[PDB]
Amino acid sequence: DPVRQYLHEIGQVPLLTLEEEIDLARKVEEGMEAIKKLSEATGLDQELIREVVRAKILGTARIQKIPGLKEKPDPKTVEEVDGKLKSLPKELKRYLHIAREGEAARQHLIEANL
Amino acid sequence: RVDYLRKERAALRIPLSAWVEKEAYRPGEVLAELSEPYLFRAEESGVVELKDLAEGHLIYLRQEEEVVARYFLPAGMTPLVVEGEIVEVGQPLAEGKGLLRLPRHMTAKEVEAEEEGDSVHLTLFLEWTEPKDYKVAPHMNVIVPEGAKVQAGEKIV
Repeated sequence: DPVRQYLHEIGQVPLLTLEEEIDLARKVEEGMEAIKKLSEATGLDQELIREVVRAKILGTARIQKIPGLKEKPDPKTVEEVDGKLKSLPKELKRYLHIAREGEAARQHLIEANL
Repeated sequence: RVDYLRKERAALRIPLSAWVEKEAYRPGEVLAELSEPYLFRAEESGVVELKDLAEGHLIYLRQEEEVVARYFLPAGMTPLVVEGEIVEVGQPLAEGKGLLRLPRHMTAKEVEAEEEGDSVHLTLFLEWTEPKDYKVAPHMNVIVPEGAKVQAGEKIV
């Protein structure tokens, strides 16, 4: 039964304290601004680096192999970007991990208020 | 809990029959055995400042604005004067008795020697820890890591 199923799957995670909530939005927006600061570095699009983050977070080749028979080239327009942003100084590097964890927290927020 | 640092170059007047005589005194390290309850003798005039440090005391002697001198009172060397009160030269600043060891939170680096007869002056460069607590709120998030060495005017939280 899928009905009780969903309810129990969302009942597998605690909600959030006011603290957890505020902090969530905080780190999330810090990652969203981090990407924005990355666009000003290697000179890429706002959403490019953004999605490419999910390409290493939301999963391996499963995220770009089925958004329809066409989304955007995985080995071409992405892999080059996964290594283009890879050679940057310590100044720019942290703003990447802030994008990974920042965008990560988003999911936590959704799961929480689910 | 941020434990801050405080640096001061202060002098001391203690007889030579005391003077544990070391270039470096750790916290609680015994200093100046003495004989009798020696009266700290002010070598300058001015108004004092009593800044109480744990067991120890500190006397800033200044005329008007600028400081004329700074004195260090080891643990058990007791203040004879009230902060801000006007004093004179040779006046009975403080009194040590027997032991009068170094304070428990403070160190001593780069000692000095000025010795005249039964008495001796020691200029010690003293640095201690004057900690303080900060209550964090949900409207806040800590930045700096645990057990980190912080700068001046640093964003903590």
